[PDB]
Amino acid sequence: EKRLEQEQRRLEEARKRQEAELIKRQELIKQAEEWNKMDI
Amino acid sequence: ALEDIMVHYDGTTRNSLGDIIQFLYGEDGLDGTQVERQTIDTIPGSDKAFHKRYYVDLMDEKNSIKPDVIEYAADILGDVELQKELNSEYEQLVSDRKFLREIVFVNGDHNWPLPVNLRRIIQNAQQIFHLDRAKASDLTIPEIIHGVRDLCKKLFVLRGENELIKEAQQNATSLFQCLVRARLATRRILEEFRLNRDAFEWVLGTIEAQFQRSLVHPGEMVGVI
Amino acid sequence: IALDIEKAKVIQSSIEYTTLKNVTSATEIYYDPDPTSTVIEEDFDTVEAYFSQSPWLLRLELDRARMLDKQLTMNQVADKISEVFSDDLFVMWSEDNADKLIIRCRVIEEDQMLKRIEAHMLDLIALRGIPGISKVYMVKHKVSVPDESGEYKNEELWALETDGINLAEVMAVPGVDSSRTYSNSFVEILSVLGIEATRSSLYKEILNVIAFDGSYVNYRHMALLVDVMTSRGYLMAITRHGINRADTGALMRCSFE
Amino acid sequence: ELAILKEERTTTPYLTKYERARILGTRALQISMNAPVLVDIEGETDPLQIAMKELSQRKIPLVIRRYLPDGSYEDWGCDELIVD
Amino acid sequence: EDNNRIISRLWRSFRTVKEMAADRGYFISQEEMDQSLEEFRSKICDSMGNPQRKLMSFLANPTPEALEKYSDLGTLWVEFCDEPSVGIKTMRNFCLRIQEKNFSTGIFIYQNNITPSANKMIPTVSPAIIETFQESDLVVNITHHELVPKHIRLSDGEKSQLLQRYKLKESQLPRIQREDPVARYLGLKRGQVVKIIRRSETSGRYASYRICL
DNA sequence: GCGTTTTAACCGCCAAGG
DNA sequence: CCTTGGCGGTTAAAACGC
Repeated sequence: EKRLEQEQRRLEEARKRQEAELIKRQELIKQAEEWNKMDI
Repeated sequence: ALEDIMVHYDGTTRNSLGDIIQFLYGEDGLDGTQVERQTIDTIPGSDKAFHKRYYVDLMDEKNSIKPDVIEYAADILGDVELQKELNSEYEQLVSDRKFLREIVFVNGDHNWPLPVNLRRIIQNAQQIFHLDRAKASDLTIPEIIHGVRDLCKKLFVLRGENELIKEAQQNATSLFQCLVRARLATRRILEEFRLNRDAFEWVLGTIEAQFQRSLVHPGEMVGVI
Repeated sequence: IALDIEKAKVIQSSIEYTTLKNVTSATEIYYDPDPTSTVIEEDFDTVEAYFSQSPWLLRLELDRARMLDKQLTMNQVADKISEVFSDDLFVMWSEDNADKLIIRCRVIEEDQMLKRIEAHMLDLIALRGIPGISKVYMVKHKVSVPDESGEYKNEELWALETDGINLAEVMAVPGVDSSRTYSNSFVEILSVLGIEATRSSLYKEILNVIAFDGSYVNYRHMALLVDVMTSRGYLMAITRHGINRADTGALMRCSFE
Repeated sequence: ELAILKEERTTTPYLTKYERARILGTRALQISMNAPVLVDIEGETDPLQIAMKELSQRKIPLVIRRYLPDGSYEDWGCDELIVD
Repeated sequence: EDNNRIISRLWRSFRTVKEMAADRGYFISQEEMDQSLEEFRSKICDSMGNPQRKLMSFLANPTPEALEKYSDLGTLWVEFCDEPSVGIKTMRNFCLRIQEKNFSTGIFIYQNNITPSANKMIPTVSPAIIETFQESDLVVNITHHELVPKHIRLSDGEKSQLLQRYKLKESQLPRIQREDPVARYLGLKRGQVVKIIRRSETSGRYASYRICL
């Protein structure tokens, strides 16, 4: 059970990191879409 | 084309310009005359056979070490720290099986030339120490585990405390360590070979010495060979 | 696809190079001044049914047997000709139910020009398949794969072996395991997959040559040889043009050749 | 500068077969040229045999200098190299 | 029909480019990595199904791990070119776009071929780096081949540690060409070292090093 | 004299033969 | 393998419309 708890903690940490990186990524996606619209 | 290539004192294989051809001769640093066809025992067989051969359970009585082969069979069942050690050994064995079966030898071939013949060493020990008879061994499980674990760290191909040197040294003996751990498992030692203590230290010392003797000698003109 | 013969045959047909010359049985040139009719009575029915520029008629008869064998369509051949020649040639093709599969063409002193165009047509009209792959064979391979119980059991699978090499194009064909396509010409392997793949392929070829007659040579020797041949980033041939083009001493180099 | 300190010597601690052969040859030649012998000779007369007897007892007064590819070297005494 | 196969090949090239950008250290969202073919047709293909290469251009920034390990990793701009043949004008305007938006690295994927004049102005785009790939050779990801081991670019500190450990000079390492397909996949610049961990039948695992040219 | 275009010398790339 | 001659081509510049 101790091992399972540690595994769950690490999984939650990884999930938080992925969420933060996705939040950062969406800004770049928006900028790219705006610039591609500008080129058109 | 290959005349000016020679094994140097740091293990690398270089030409006359000093350019590196290989970072370790033969990728293991061994001599061509000091290898023999051996079978790695963790590769073949079904999962059930592997589990039956290598797993040791100290909680279930009928899935434990037989009591007639060990003197201390009374105070073994129910121990949890020794079970932790056995579980670590079995996890190492499973990792070795996965590494050999999924990366190195995908087609499952298990007969490969490797240094120091282990079968010959074991039967020499059995003949030397008269390991016949139904006598019970006095070799405790922690001694087996720690002895094999320490042996797998004294197979020096490269000397030095550098971190990159340590990584190369660990890489150079992966297959051989897999072989050694496949042969010198706890269940196999206690049941199949029935070694006692003195035979066990003799086997460990002999393995280490023969491995040291099987390395390549600096100054080999391996290109011409 | 590996375990199904029908899909494997489909892939084999899709890969093999096939040109118009492969299926063409004979070619002919006729004089016919009426674009809306013809002089030949045999082809008169088909052309009149179709109808319901230069007078020089260029026709050619396709072998029905091989045309069927290559699984081709007269419409496909006509479309290929139209694509390669745009609208410079008016093309009519007989139906599949005709006694002889024929296709007619017309240009929209030209006899020599027509002959040259016919030669070009027989030359470089590509119907389908990867260029450079002359022949393809179906081969059964025995592979040992762990079972659901961990036991190793033999297994038979279908694979293709070709004549001629085009690694980059064949690797891109859908239905092909692009992560395992292999070639016996390591120059192309170097041009496609890099230098480490070239090292592995070179070792495999050398071992194949040595071990054919049952002989055995230790691994480290061939490893040293193929590490020498590929240590400069490119294939260094074992000749004077490979060895003598190094930075080694002049006295050492002059002793060879 | 080029010499490597005794504490940081990283070459093998064993006498390679080439080093053994060269050491035996040099010692045999020196004995044949009336060099002092550092071991007691029972009844031996062959210089090579005397050299082998000296080597077995770690009494050869020679030093091996192992040249690394970059030009640096390690000095090992024949009395501290392990011989099989 | 042929439109379907063209779209499929374009989708495969897009997936390969995204994988390459991920390998070089930049961050690509997991949802974008698994962006399937039907979604690609929905987003790119028009009413007649024709694709626009201009809608596939994207941007990426290095992950914190890659940024920490490699301090020279900037922003990456990947653009597909509509023109089947690229000339001096198109390369010049791409260079202008890179310079005005101060991108560290720009990848320019063309369709058929690139004129030599356009090749001439690639080295003069400093300090930004412009790398060009053809569409045909990106359909298959070569680094997923069986024969191709894993190449990892070494940082400057690791390269220094390597040269000190072996007491080497840069000319004494095994070499890898700059036009080598894996070298172009990793965007190797002259003087950089890749570590290759390789299967070995004598020791299991063997790590080799090569230096670019 | 601004927007545009043609031939032009010029340029490099490539195939063939010694 | 190398030189050789030639091929092709793009891009530029002189010239045009207008």
